[PDB]
Amino acid sequence: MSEKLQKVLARAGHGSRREIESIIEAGRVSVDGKIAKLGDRVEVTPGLKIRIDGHLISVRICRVLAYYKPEGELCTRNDPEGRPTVFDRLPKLRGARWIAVGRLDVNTCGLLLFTTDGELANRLMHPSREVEREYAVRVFGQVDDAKLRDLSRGVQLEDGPAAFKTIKFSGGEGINQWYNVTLTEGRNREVRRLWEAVGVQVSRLIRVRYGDIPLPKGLPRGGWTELDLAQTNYLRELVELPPETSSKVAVEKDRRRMKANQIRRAVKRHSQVSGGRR
RNA sequence: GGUUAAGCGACUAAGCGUACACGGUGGAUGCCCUGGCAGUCAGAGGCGAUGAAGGACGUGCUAAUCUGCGAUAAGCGUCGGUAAGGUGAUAUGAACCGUUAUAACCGGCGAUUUCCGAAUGGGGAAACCCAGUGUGUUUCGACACACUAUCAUUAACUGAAUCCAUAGGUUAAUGAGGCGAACCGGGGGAACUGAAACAUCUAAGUACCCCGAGGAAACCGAGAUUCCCCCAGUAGCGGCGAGCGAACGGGGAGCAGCCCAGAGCCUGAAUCAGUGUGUGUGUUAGUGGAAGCGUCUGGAAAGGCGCGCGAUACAGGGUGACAGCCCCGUACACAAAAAUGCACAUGCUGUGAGCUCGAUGAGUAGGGCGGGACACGUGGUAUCCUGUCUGAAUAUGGGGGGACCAUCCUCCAAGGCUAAAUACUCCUGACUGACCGAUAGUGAACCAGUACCGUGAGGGAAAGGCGAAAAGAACCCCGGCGAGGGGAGUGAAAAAGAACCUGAAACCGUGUACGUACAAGCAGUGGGAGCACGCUUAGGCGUGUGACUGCGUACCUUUUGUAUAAUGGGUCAGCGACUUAUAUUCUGUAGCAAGGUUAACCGAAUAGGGGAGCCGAAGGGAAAAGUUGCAGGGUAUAGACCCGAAACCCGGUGAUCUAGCCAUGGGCGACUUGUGGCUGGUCAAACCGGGAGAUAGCUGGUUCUCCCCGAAAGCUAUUUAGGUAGCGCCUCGUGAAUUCGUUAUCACGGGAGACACACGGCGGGGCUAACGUCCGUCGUGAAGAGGGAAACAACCCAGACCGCCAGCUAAGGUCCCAAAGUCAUGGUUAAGUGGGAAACGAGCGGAAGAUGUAACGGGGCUAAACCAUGCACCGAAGCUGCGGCAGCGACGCUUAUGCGUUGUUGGGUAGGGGAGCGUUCUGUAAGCCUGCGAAGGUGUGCUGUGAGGCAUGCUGGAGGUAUCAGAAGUGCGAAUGCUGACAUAAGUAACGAUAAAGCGGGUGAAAAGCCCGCUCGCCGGAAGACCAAGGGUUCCUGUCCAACGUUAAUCGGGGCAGGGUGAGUCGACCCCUAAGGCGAGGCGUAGUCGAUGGGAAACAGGUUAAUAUUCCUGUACUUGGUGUUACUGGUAACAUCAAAUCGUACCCCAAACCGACACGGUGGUCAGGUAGAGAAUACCAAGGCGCUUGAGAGAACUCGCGAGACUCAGUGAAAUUGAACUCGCUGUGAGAUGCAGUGUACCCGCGGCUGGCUGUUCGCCAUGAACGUCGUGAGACAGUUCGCCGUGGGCGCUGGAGAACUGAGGGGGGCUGCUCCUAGUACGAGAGGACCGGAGUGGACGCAUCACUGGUGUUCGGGUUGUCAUGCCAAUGGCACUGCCCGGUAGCUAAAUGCGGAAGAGAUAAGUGCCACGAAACUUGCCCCGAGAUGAGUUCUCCCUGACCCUUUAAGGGUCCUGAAGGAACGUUGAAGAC
Repeated sequence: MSEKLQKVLARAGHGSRREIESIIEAGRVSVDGKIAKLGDRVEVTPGLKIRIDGHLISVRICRVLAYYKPEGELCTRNDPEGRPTVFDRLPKLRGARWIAVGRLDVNTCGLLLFTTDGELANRLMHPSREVEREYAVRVFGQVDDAKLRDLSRGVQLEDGPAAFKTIKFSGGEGINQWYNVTLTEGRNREVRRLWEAVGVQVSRLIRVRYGDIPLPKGLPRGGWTELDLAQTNYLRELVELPPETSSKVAVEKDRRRMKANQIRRAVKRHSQVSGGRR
């Protein structure tokens, strides 16, 4: 089948779409010898020979991990001011990369998923799937049980009547409380904009459970967890795509707990690494 | 001798790993095969309206299949050869026939030779249904036989528009509308590979397909034709790119050259053919046919020894082991009732010669008007075909002689024919081979054009190793009247017993010996100790096992690196990606010496004979004295080192199913059903076969072994780009001069690959401002062993051929780990300096920073460090010594290597050069070996520097091999390779589209679940039954339990046997009619056909073990013929006779059928009784029957004491993973489970591994700049936050068991607040105001809490609508969630009462004095835990008298006898309470 030229050089370990167009316009990488034109499409077949600016790159398994993004980081790559991001701890791949799913702010933590294919990263964001996820809200201010039922109905926000679904109580008698709000529409930052109407200011938003992936009880900040085969096959057939039978994860169920402990050690290590990069 | 203490020290494995012997699942290899591919010497190329090829049933004395056969049904008549046997085979028995000439089998000549398929009477579904017309007939009611869909030709007869002719119809005869290969011809017609680019071109008048025919097709000469052998990869043609592509002569004759235009004198002539008979010679079925007697070994003789016959015949195979002569086949000698072919007697019909007299081919050529095909668009344009309208000549016109004009001869237009060889191999017989032997060869060696799958078509698996002869287990024992196994018997052999000759690797077990429960994470070899079965007249000699130590960052592919969180393979066995054919060029080998070579054809078939070509023989000279094959080594081209491409084109399936529109027939209003027509940008040009075993140069992959040697990094010229000329140094061969003591240098020939650089010292280059960028060889971090810096291939050191318990260096170093001065002489001796860097100030503090120490690889080090000088040891595979300096290359002594020495020595991909084996087939080789035991497989030993070969033993019992050569499907570790046989994951997960289990009895060796019986409630106008499809014996009965079924399954929906379902009034066939079709002429009429309505009848009951409305019995109605009566052939009454075929059960609303879990779709018919307006609701009635399987316990969540989930008998999985004896942290190199160093482990499990936190946006505590969608730079979509720490069984701590203590190390016992008195205070002239110590009152539950004060509370006070119990009611109790619950005692749970963490004492940092003080983290000591703490203690009561032999006489073991204290035990036990 025929595909776009800017898409083949996207997941191969180069750039995205606008960055690839800035390279083919100067006369660097070319297909079949002649200089290709922007906006065309060719048939990708395992047999072509191209050189990325005079460098032979062999371009021909999907891996999805769960990184949790603490405070003081960015979900992008380049930054005009030079703030640290999240693409500084991902391992290197041979002819592959990682594609983030979603977008968060600085004061909004969450468990992001980094996939390899660009098609699956655009299905979970579309409202056609509607996946329910769990969040942990740590309120701090004047809040009672009378305002918990008013925000569950139609409340005017600024663009659309944003509301919640189910609000429970799981302890919280000291200085803060636990208002586990369940959401399923997605959007981008739809919890802080609803609690600022009262004394609540939303100090930190931490994501707990996403869809049906079991959260490992004992995972500190600064570190990614690669999902096994039994976990990546759930979100694959959830949309349209058939499940893949080829992977890399075997058993290592005790080797995996070794992972847990040594990795808590190495998250301490990566905090040290961020300090050093400072 | 007895007791006590200390050190060393036999004995605990339910497992895992290793070796020998003994089995099984699995059936490889060797060997064996009436079956093939491919050629030659004779032949054959058929069958085709008296019924084909390919294909269901029926047929034997018999239950069935294939071949064959057709109620005259593997048999019969006539005519021939052998008569001591047969009724085909798989595959035996039972039943018959033949014996002084009626058996069977083979060949020839006749009769006979279904429905259906080209099928002709009309439809049609290849085996469903009806025959139309005309005779005879012991059967006016029954059968058989014969003739007729067409077109064309000949003859006879008849006949319209339209007087003649012509169309149509009838009869007879001849001819044939059939199917499956190769090759040839005619009419049409493709894609892909390399094309510098492009509709130029090659591939390619091709593959495939249609019709028809044939047996094969179509300036020196000379006028049947074609093919093969030559001229010839030629003379020509093309952007003269790759390609395509002729003739004469000659070398070879396996050719044979006819008839008509013919009058006349003369015919059954000469040369020949067709149709009969007779003789002679052949082909196609048969018979006779010579030649080994015996003995030893062995159960058995085809081979051995001695003596012979035979040999025109030993071509091959079978006959108990390897066969001339024991059989079946070959020389020689004979037969003709039928048919056919090649020379010859006679006969009938025959297109017909010689001599004489004549002739040598008119609608043609050329020209004019209007088109197309010949490469050429109507060109400068030749040649080929010429409709309609026209039109010449016969040396006064035309062509040819290797084509200007001219001359002479031949030729100058419509005729009719021409064999064999050569092409082609689907069928028969004989013969042949350096082809193969069940993953080979063909899809297929047997029941392979198979089981199975799909709507049809296309395409498409596995499976014999039966034995010489079936001698294929009588009887007895166990068990279930089985399966399986053990004895006996038979046989040479029984681990070959219906998986059946020999039985490997891998996987899975038993017995013996060794190691492991304190061991170091893909650890193997070596060194060393202990122990066992055979060293052995002391000899730790060898193998397996082998605690502990030392050395070493596994292996392959892919790479600038592979020790990597970057990627690939589960293993074993079998199989697997030829360097061939056809040109040219180059090299090596060998025969006449100035004839080196022939191909095809021919030949006593490789020699002889034959020179028309290719390669050469006139050099010197710019120009005007050797070659052909085979083999080996390269390039290009039919596929050519290419596993599955994708896309496009061509040849057979494209309105069938779903969803619509116009015209609708019936049954009861946008209903439903059946048929037909119209509409192809997903059934809208899917798949398979042919092209095509095509094609993407890279990606995966150039495969077994072996000796020597061996090109590159960021580059140069510099265009036009993933490329053309070209690279010093280096290789093989040749040439080779002191050129730069075996050619290191120059030239020539052959083979024809890569390309991001980075750091440090010295020397150079933007503001040496940036520790960057830009340059050179060996050389630490990435195509060079090992050693050293803790480890390795971008500065250190070294050219590593092989053996050993040898000695001596350099770099790095010398305290221990771990072999290397605890050295000597001068300095240094309190900043953890020795364990980084800049600038500023005067060898110190030295951004002097958390590499388990408040920054060396480890423990340390206050000099045990560093610099300089002098003196030792240790230091690889270098130098040296010994042995062949194994192997290769020279000189000096030597003509086919016995050298006395020295030097280069295993870095490497691609490529190139010299010396290589094993296995299989043939000549060598009918020889030799060959039952005192072959080959292969399976062990050990010996030999060899190469892959190996030779011998012997066990198993096995039938044909095998070496030397001198040559020809290939040729040595296997991976391509997710393909086939077959097998693990871990795991004896675990799972028990599902949801009515409910349990109790009793009977059968059986075994009954949780199957069968049978009783009561209430889940199913129940449908989870029911009866019709129409699909299926065509799944429904009844009996026996059996291997396979089939999600467990069991004595049941059954499984197999076998028995048992097929009564039809003129059960359903309607045939025929007629409507819509919709077909319809000879013409381009829909006349007809032929086509129904769920109209079309004679029966509504009901009884009788089955299984299926009925039918037979028996009772009653009713109608349509023909015949006989009688009545009325005038028809009608009525009575009686008698006849009336075909097909379908038929179970299933039919989800079980028996179609998607594996009714993870749904599913036409149509019947709405009973009571109540109600109706089809809701009410009596959930009757009938069919009541999830496909159990027992305890009964969280959170969910549904309403129950129903699920989790843990358990039995049965019973997949994905992933190269393989396991699954150890942290720091550090190194782009996030280390596996290397090195330190701390810590008996095996199998479960629970821990950013709310414990923050008084309110900020701080603390570490268990239009992006990331993705697609889009022909066209922009939108939506979318952007902008093993360790702990807890349980079975064990151990020195034979063993039940307690109480001492308590190493860590989280835990050291965490918080207010008031009053001391105290308007110490110090101070005032104000503000102490510190320490003591008491009391608050948070958090530190263990709690029952006298009193609360709450909760399924066995007791105490009620209540209805119902139930005590006989009924009341008075008392219990059930529908604990029906709503109203109160309380004891045990448990708590917001209140008592006690209780800030101590007493000792030791620190910071801070404060001149030893004295010293905090919430540390320590005897105030809660609590703890001896798996391997370093492992003491006391204390106890527990603790059975013996005889063998032997190497000792920490020993076995048999007979015995079973203690304590612990362990689960039918005699639930106020103990989720588990």
